[PDB]
Amino acid sequence: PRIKKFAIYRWDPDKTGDKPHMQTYEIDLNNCGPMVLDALIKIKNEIDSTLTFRRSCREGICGSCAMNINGGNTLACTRRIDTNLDKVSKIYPLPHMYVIKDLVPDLSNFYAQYKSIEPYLKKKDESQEGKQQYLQSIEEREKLDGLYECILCACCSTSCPSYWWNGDKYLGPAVLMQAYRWMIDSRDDFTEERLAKLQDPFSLYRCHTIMNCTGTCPKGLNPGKAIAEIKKMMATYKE
Amino acid sequence: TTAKEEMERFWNKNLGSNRPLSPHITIYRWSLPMAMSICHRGTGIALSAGVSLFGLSALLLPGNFESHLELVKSLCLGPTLIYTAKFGIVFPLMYHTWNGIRHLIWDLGKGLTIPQLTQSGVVVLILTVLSSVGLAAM
Amino acid sequence: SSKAASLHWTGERVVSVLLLGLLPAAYLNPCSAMDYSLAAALTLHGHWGIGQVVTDYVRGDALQKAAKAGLLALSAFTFAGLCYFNYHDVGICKAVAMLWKL
Amino acid sequence: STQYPVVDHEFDAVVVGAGGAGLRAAFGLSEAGFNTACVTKLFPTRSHTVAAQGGINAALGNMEEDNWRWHFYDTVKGSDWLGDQDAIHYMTEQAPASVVELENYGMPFSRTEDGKIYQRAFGGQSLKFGKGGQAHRCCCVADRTGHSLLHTLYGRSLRYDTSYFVEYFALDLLMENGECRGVIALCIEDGSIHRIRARNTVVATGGYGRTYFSCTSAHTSTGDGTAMVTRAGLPCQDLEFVQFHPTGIYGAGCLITEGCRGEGGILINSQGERFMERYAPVAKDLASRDVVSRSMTLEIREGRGCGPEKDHVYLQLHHLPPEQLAVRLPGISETAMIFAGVDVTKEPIPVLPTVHYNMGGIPTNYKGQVLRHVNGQDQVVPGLYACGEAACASVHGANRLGANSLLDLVVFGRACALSIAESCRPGDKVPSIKPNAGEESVMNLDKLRFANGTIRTSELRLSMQKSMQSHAAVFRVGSVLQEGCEKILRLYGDLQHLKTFDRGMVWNTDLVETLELQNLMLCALQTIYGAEARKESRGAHAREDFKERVDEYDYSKPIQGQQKKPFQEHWRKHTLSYVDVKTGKVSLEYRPVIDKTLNEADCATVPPAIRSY
Ligand SMILES: *Cc1cc2c(cc1C)nc1c(=O)[nH]c(=O)nc-1n2C[C@H](O)[C@H](O)[C@H](O)COP(=O)(O)OP(=O)(O)OC[C@H]1O[C@@H](n2cnc3c(N)ncnc32)[C@H](O)[C@@H]1O
Ligand code: HEM
Ligand SMILES: CC(C)Oc1cccc(NC(=O)c2ccccc2C(F)(F)F)c1
Ligand code: SF4
Ligand code: F3S
Ligand code: FES
Repeated sequence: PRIKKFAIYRWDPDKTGDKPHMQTYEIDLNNCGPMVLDALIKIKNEIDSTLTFRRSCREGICGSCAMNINGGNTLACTRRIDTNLDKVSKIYPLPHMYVIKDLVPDLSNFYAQYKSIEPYLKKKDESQEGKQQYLQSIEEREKLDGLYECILCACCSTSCPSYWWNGDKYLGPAVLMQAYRWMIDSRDDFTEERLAKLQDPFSLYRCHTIMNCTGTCPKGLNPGKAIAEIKKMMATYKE
Repeated sequence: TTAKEEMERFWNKNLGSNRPLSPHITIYRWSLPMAMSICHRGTGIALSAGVSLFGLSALLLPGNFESHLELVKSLCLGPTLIYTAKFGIVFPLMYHTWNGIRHLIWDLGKGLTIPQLTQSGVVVLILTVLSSVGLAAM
Repeated sequence: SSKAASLHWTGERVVSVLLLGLLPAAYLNPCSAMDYSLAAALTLHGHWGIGQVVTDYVRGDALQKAAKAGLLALSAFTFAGLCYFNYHDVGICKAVAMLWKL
Repeated sequence: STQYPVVDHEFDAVVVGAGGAGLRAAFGLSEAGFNTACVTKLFPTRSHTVAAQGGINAALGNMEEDNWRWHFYDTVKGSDWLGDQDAIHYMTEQAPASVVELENYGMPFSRTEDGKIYQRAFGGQSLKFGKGGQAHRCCCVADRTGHSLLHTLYGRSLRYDTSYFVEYFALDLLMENGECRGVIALCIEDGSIHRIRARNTVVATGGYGRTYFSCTSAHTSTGDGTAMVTRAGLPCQDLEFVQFHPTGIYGAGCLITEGCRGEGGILINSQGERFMERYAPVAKDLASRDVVSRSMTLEIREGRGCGPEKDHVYLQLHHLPPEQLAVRLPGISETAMIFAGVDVTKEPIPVLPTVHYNMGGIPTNYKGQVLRHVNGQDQVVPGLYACGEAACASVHGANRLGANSLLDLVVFGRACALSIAESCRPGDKVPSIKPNAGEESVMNLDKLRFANGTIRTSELRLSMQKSMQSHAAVFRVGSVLQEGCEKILRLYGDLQHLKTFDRGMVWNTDLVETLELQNLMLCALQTIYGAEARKESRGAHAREDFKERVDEYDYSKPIQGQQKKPFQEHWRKHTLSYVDVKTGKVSLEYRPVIDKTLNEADCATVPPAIRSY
């Protein structure tokens, strides 16, 4: 036997004004998978089928299992269980987010912000679409690398302290990275007005380079660097 | 539905509900880049409080600067006491100065990787101790 | 496009490299002309500093107007008070020189 | 009654599923001008199309000069002549048109010196009708093609007034006298039940990989729309045909792409021999998925296993340059160290044949229309459509060709939109549904919400998953299959002794997964019974006792001095599966395969032949 302790955040919206309380679960690590998600699945399947959580790909390329493990916002299928048996793994939902149930946050606002930047190719002339492929060199293609890979797990935005206090008006790292993702794209023509949409003290300029967004990213991407690069474009673009 | 409408309908469902906010500051891991950002804001306010308190006293309080120093001279001039009080002036001043450069380096778009943050984070921290001890002995 | 928030960001970085340059310049040349430009740089950068603090913690639409007006009032008194010190007293360069050898 | 709040929604078109095919159908309908609602149990991005790594097939001709008619030949040959050639015609012809369409949406395709989309070699593709050798027509976004496909489809979908029912589990189809009127679905956010009525209904729910123990598919790939057509009494096609992807991690069952084999990755057994050249001489290690995985599982039979317990084989990337692994295959490179603890540059990947694709699903017209089988003839179900992995226009047949599903998604997703736009107009009369319609769907939900039995949901799930893995594997004998059939039937009788714990309304994952179990079982019954009845070795379905490939003629010898076998004698036909919900009785009948193309002059009909690479 090899016992590992898991302390998990629990809140039931059907237990008539129930308080948010922690619940301890014990798992034989020798008969379990290497990842945290495997352990969360195990208690759901064996110990208590009341733990509600988002899961899908178990591969680390969908962003459903995104949560706070031991003070870090990463994917439960990417982060492996701490082999040190003398420690209890504290499992929490994404920071400063509306809790629907156990570890399940309301991301409606997060996706809406991603809709407000318009994440699609915009051409000045649209009459020649769906017939001929647009040209892009391998040199121009490499500029998209490290930006398109974003899986929208919402780890970087929810780790940002500015997004905590100003979540309503500030878009956040994940969304801002995608705004930048369509800026450097050589095919897109609406580069100027994408920057003009950020011409307010809250949309972009609520970032203060705290740098919790890159430090917690499960895919190893650099949103903060991409945000600072927008700021440089904002001060240099003409007309 | 539109993006602006989706945000407006988000808050109406959450603010008028029993849904609690997830723990944030109580549970999140302490980062060096995060802690150094708090100290930058801390020193920023502390310095701005000092600068404003100096200019505000020049208008409200009577007497010139030459006479104001004499009040400090009136109390026993402790060599280990004056040095410590003088150290507590340049310590928040030089930290903000060296870390201010680090922010300006970031605004150029350089040194924004995790290893570079931890390296430059220590360099600023060390330069502060040296410049604070160094200036206190001027 | 009317880049108001973009030009404001640039100004903050402009006064920053200026204030970084002036501090050693005041040590080298502690003249009366340096006193006023240092008093201008200290107040402006400080005003735009707290301006970012206010827009972060103050909820807005009711307290936002009061806090931004209260800061502007303090900044106006600070710059005038420092200018008074440079004109009717030893100046901020000579103020440090006397204080540091105490 | 009076327990659940019913909220009726009125729309022009309902698209169940927000994957690849789902989105393309959804936004394409509003782009045409329809009031389109999209129902999905997950967020559109979380859909399993993101997991796609290989690529998307199109005969654009960027690496060398290419013809889409050769891509037709490769797919129909790959289908083991069970694939409907009219559907393959439509898919391959507008394959270059529909990929350019995606690139124009904003898809960051990998590039070359010319500036055009990067194409690559893939399993079972050949130039000049098979004679010309290796073909390069797999368009890829640097090993993250499916992820980038879904994002650029989702991104472009915000340009239109599509309604999105995000995290709404669809329970049953709204059906009135054979005609589909919409969907009755469960809200997960609050727990209410919504009836969404429309003139047309598209089903794009994907495969049912969760039926087995080891699979590359997601936790949500439970064939919900496949088992939704089941409860309506409508047939399901070719459900016994389950594709086994040769390369899948021994641990969690994660996928290592076929793009690894397409770039230069070789499969090596424990002996040290290049064993894939021994089985297949022509295509070698880059053969069809029904031959490569067949060779791998046979290595275990003679005890030639690479693993510590000798069960899996290796995929070698030791000889591959590190320059190519950073540009062409970055997605599999990072995921190799996570689940296996192996770097791709110095040591090979532990691979094993695992459940991957379901070509069989909902019987589908080349237009996208759902087909029912009445009196030995095909009839179009009014107001019901299907596209994607859940659908079976049988464009893949007995074995899916490499990197053809993402094409199957975009082309037939578009086709579902066009077939609605050209048949009826937006704003036309939405057929009124009965006041108490979907009564059994709600009554079903209420039973499992208050389920008090002896066997847990997950414990019955594991009993189903492990039974399918042992009885309906890569190789399966009649005696092994028959034991599985009466074993799964016994497990269906346990769906009344089920034990649930959660009894809330808001986000009941203990309830939705048990609904998935109802859907998984109904898919499992039709898979195992359809396999035991089929007495031949065709494509992915390989019988040990029946190694013969039974067609209307013996296509090995010339066709002339040979009388035609009766329809109910040969096995070159689609397996249509019905199952009674109350008893779990599987009843089977068969319909003819479509051999005729859309135009004989523009594309020649390819007759059956001896299949080997
Ligand atoms: C499994 C797999 C498949 C795959 C692949 C890698 C893996 C691991 N790589 C591929 C590749 O490189 N190239 C290629 O051409 N194909 C590849 N595939 C196959 C292909 O990607 C899949 O067949 C594809 O994912 C199928 O797409 P589809 O849109 O049809 O199905 P889905 O992506 O799984 O999305 C399903 C959606 O339906 C909704 N849903 C499901 N059930 C419900 C119910 N109950 N109620 C409401 N909505 C439901 C889900 O929300 C989901 O979004
Ligand atoms: C000459 C050395 C200094 C440099 C190089 C400098 C530079 C900077 C920079 C670049 C920022 C913005 C950091 C960010 O991105 O959030 C900042 C913040 C700030 N500074 Fe300075 N500064 C200096 C001295 C001072 C002084 C003397 C004061 C006191 C009046 C001051 C007050 C503030 C305040 C109140 C903030 C806002 C805090 C924050 O948002 O982090 N600074 N400084
Ligand atoms: C986990 C704890 C230490 O976390 C906290 C708590 C309180 C404040 C903060 N830090 C900030 O709040 C901060 C600091 C510097 C610049 C801008 C901010 C801003 F914008 F307001 F987010 C972080
Ligand atoms: S940028 Fe990184 S941390 Fe942020 S949502 Fe995308 S993958 Fe997650
Ligand atoms: S943490 Fe937040 S303030 Fe910054 S660099 Fe990332 S957006
Ligand atoms: S479940 Fe897909 S990212 Fe962990």
